[PDB]
Amino acid sequence: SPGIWQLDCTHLEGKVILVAVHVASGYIEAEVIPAETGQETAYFLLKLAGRWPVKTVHTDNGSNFTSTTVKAACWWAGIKQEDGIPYNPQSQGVIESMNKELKKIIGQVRDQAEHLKTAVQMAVFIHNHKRKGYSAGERIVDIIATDIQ
Amino acid sequence: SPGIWQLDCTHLEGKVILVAVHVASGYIEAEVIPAETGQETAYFLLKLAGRWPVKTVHTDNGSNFTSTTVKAACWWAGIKQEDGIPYNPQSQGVIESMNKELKKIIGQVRDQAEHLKTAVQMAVFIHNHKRKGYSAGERIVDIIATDIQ
Ligand SMILES: C=CC[N@H+](Cc1ccccc1C(=O)N[C@H](C)CC)Cc1ccc2c(c1C(=O)O)OC[C@H](CCC(=O)O)O2
Ligand SMILES: C=CC[N@H+](Cc1ccccc1C(=O)N[C@H](C)CC)Cc1ccc2c(c1C(=O)O)OC[C@H](CCC(=O)O)O2
Ligand SMILES: [Cl-]
Ligand SMILES: [Cl-]
Repeated sequence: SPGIWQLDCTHLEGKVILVAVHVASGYIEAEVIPAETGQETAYFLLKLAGRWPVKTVHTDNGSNFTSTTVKAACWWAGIKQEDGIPYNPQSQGVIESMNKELKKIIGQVRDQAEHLKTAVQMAVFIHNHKRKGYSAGERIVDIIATDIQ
Repeated sequence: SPGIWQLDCTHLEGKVILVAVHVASGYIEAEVIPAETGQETAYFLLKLAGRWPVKTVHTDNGSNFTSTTVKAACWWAGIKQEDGIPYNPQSQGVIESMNKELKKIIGQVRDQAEHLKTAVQMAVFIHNHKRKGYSAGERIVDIIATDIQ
């Protein structure tokens, strides 16, 4: 499970925040996009896979799962595209709690930037650095390093 | 050493490719921007620091070093903003060769995407995964994990 990520789409301020969560660590990357499209999702995954060793992505919905644009990016980047069915019911709850936390952080920083995209990157920073004790940023590096060995 | 990054700005197709290089590993992140401005550079560094434990950035030129927008982002993200003077003359050479490699890879993928930004992300992926043996992606994780311990 060092290579497993989950896609998550949440909404704020009439815009869409696309999030990828590293399941084992809770580490995240995120971007603000005007709307979720196959193209936006494909480009996001391409970026993610160039930066971390992405083996599997649990897609956030059936449209992205079906999208030939998304499938082409997953093919290119060597990603196994999977469904995101919450067979473990706790995954729904975890994602919802993450979305709430992220929105809370965005509110806390919202005044320190004009644009939502900036606030979202500040939220990513705070989330990844927060010690819960290790941070999610520390956990992901440790998990992957262990795997490489 | 685990936290040192170098900024690098290169040009292609009338656009600017802003690159951050993790000096110890040769791992990179990059983006295409219309022009290098303080705001573009500040936003890039904010993203980078939310994703990796960025301690020090060697800025790519005096304008970004001076920029109060860049300084404000470095303050926010806890980054030590430094000059990028190549006291070790091998630095210029390494960056020049990296820029050449990246442009080579971009040409090799250029037909697999309509937009330069896509080709640049493909180039990041190829660069970071290339075994030279370990890849740059493996080296950065190993270096930081060693630091965390
Ligand atoms: C209809 C899809 C368009 N492309 C089809 C394509 C066109 C020409 C050649 C190959 C391919 C192709 O399938 N390529 C390989 C196999 C997979 C990468 C690929 C693509 C995807 C997402 C993007 C892109 C681009 C682009 O063509 O550059 O451009 C930036 C855009 C930014 C996000 C946003 O604006 O939504 O995200
Ligand atoms: C003139 C600078 C602008 N801002 C000044 C600002 C305005 C209001 C409140 C605080 C601050 C402030 O200094 N904040 C803290 C201390 C530092 C983050 C900050 C900023 C920087 C880069 C960006 C931004 C934004 C933004 O205001 O959101 O928006 C997206 C843009 C995308 C790249 C591009 O388009 O160039 O990069
Ligand atoms: Cl971090
Ligand atoms: Cl990688």
